Amino acid sequence: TATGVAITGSAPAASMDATLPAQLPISAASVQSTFTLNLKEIEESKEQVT
Amino acid sequence: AKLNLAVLNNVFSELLTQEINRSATFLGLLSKYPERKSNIQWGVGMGGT
Repeated sequence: TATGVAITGSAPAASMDATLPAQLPISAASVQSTFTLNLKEIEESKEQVT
Repeated sequence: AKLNLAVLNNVFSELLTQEINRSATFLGLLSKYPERKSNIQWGVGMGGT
């Protein structure tokens, strides 16, 4: 703050700016996917498909 | 949901099996001849004396 006081007066009260936190968590969830392929499927689709 | 369930293709193999019976035995030993005429004529001799 910056207020008005007379020249033969006193000094005004205290004042100081402030900082704040933000904290944005990364600990909880995750994006995933699966395949589930057999072992006969990956053999008879190697001598057939073009 | 298979990713190549409709692109896989059906291919045969070189295994033709001869099943029908088309043989020719008696034709195979008759000692063939090329007769270019209308009719074959020969002589048959009976008795009589």
